[PDB]
Amino acid sequence: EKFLWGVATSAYQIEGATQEDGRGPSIWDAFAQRPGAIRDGSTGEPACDHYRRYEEDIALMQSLGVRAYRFSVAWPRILPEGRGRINPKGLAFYDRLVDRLLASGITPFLTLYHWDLPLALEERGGWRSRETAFAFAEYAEAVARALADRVPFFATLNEPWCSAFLGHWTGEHAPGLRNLEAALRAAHHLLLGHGLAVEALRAAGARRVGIVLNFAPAYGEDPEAVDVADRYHNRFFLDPILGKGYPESPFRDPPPVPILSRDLELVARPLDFLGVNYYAPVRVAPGTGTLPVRYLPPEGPATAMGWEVYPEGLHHLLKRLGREVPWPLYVTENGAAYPDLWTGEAVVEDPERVAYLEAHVEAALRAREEGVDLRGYFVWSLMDNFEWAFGYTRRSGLYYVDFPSQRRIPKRSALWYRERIARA
Ligand SMILES: [Cl-]
Repeated sequence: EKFLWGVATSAYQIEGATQEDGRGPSIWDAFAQRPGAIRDGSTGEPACDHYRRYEEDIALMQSLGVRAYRFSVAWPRILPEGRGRINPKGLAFYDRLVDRLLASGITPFLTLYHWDLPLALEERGGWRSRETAFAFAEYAEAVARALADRVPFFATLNEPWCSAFLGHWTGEHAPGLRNLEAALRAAHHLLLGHGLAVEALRAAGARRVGIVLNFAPAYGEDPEAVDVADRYHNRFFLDPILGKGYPESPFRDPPPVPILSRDLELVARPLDFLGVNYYAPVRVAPGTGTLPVRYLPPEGPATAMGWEVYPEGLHHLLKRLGREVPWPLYVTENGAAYPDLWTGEAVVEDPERVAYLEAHVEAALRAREEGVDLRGYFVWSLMDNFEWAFGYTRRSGLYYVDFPSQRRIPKRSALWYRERIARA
């Protein structure tokens, strides 16, 4: 089988067209309207204008020799109120995107939920409400019904840890809640929606179904604080998915999780793959409160995000997961933000991104050459885009995007990756 060399994006981060063609607003449209939620005061509009420029963007993928494209479908384009009414212009756009990928030799790799919950559902309680899980499954169904003839890979959710905890506890992500019980309700309904979606997907013909999780491996001098960090970030969604139930709580005095009877059996549905998102480890020490850990400074070289560059961390992570996960792994995101500047040249010099990607590729391939069933590697991202709370200030792309003209300019890392893929 062909190992999948890919690149990854998400709908709200690149599309624009936020109020075109019947698109309903999402929780990110509203969150971005709040003063100080986005550091540069920016919004999803108009991201990279990908909704009009997707031909051009696929041609960029072709010119790197990439063989797979990981993207998300915007739920609010498909069902503008989240449930019930279906907007055919929505499915028409993704239908045409899929045809073009196939005509260009590219394997579609589809994410159903990448954070853009329809605002209509959030105003009925969003992921805190059990009904949102059933709305998710109905959405998943309508997508596979239209797309599964040509899209081999569907992932239900992208990083539900961010959606639960950054979305409902630290309030850093949309909606923007700060309540641990709202977060645990959200974690449980994201998982319940995952399981219900799996059944809808298969019933509608999806061939490979999985999920994409974020791993931030924890290191430090005290094993106990390491284990608390690992339970909170690395096992809280994986263990349920694996059918081991939730891990022992990392929280002091947690509130109840609205686990209903049979929910855990629904959540632990057989999958065809696990998507691994990795960027950095975290160094921890013993800390005090609700979550009794303290997060320490990066040891040595760090990206613009202040995230430690530690390629060995990906290798170790893949070995550990290789023993524990009974499905093949895909690294569905890996990449780095550095402050790229462009002043007219035909290429944007990003030697730190080149260094970052080369070392991480060598790590992942090493895990595979030691017998991890690793079947693909995707760079976040194809191009510079809207980076959530960071707006346009953190550039992660293989292509530089000059946002005023939408011109795409290749960086050194694009040329590095093209040659990388070729040397297969
Ligand atoms: Cl996650």
